[PDB]
Amino acid sequence: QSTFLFHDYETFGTHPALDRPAQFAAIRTDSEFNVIGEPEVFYCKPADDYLPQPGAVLITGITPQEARAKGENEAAFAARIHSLFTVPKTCILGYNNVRFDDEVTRNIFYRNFYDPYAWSWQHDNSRWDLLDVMRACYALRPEGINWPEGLPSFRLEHLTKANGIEHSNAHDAMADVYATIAMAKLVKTRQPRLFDYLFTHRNKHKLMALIDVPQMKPLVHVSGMFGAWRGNTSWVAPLAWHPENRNAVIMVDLAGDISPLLELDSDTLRERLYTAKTDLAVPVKLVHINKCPVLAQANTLRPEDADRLGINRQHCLDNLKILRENPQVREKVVAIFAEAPSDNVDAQLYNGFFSDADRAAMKIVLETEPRNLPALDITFVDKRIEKLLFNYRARNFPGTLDYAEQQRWLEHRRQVFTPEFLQGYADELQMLVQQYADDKEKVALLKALWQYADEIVEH
Ligand SMILES: [Mg+2]
Repeated sequence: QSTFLFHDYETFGTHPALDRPAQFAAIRTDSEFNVIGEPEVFYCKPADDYLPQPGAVLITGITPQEARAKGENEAAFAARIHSLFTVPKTCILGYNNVRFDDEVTRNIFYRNFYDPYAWSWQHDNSRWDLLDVMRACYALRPEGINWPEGLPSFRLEHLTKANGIEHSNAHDAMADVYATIAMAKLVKTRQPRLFDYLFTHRNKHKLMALIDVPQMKPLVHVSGMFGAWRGNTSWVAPLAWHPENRNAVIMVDLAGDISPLLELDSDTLRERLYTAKTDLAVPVKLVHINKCPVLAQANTLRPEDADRLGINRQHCLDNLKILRENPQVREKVVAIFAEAPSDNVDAQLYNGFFSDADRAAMKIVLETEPRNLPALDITFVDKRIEKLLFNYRARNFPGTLDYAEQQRWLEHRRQVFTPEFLQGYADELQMLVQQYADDKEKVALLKALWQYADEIVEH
């Protein structure tokens, strides 16, 4: 039986790799979004070589102390998430999960020896993200839904309130999951046909049928990169598959001005594209077919819709004709992408993939009891594993370190908690206490954050 697994993370910071998760919540439903089973909610204990971003703690109201008292170590934390995510025929989804939550999942799995990718495709599993579904709905078929404005806001809280959906205790994983389910139900109800279209075209194979590179056939694309002033929508034309990533296609925004593509050379274009802020400026962008982007046949954007959004159909077709009569453009664009770090092992998930041999060895690591990890006599090819293993043991199984390893771990913490870092931390807390002296609830959270810094980082 196929099902949907709505989930959400509340973290101690903004970086998917460098910050740590605080709380996780997941809810399994059926094809109609009716809850099956019970809600899953648990916390993650923070390791002793990390301090939370104060701003994040003020948002969630979750202190390191609460998380430490209620949660499990990250290895156990990951174990549970991996179980929920590996149930067959599951569509793992959330709200803005493709751009944030999934990166957290990949890093948690990475740090704790689980495959960072398999969960999203094996056993007929797949993934989706309601954020872009809301944007496509607003841009193409607005009717039946109230949209917070002075431009369209797609923050979950705003959408729920604007549509009479009870969303109290926001920024609590559990509550956000319930609100996402509510939003999904709302859209499926008020815009059934668009909903199903987006759903059935989320997978790589159905997306592929829409992309016609040789002909440069136009498509409707919804991306936050286009900007709320255009409804995050435009007409794009695929120019070529990426030279080094066959899961990426180079698209040209037909609504922009293409002269830059005609006048400048590939070196210049590359400089401007590789350093610019991602906001549509060279009218070119990449679409990763494995990240469920919103793509639809051109006619989905009716003349009425174009006018409402401000998209000049004719202008787009004019550029389309030009691109077709100027083969040299396909050359320059592909040439641009024909050319593509940290010393912290936590930030090297994307340094490369692990060979089948290392995956096998890492699998044995997962079955080995912590006490025996040191005694384990396994070969590792990838240089990252050795470092990952040491952090894994020191962070989740401290009592397992020998005397010398404890000294090394102590040295490690000293190198993280440098004088400038502690001063910056105190400066921020000082600034926040001055700003929220009144709010008895916020001051309590700030007091806790300073106490926590005292015990984990002082002396
Ligand atoms: Mg989220």
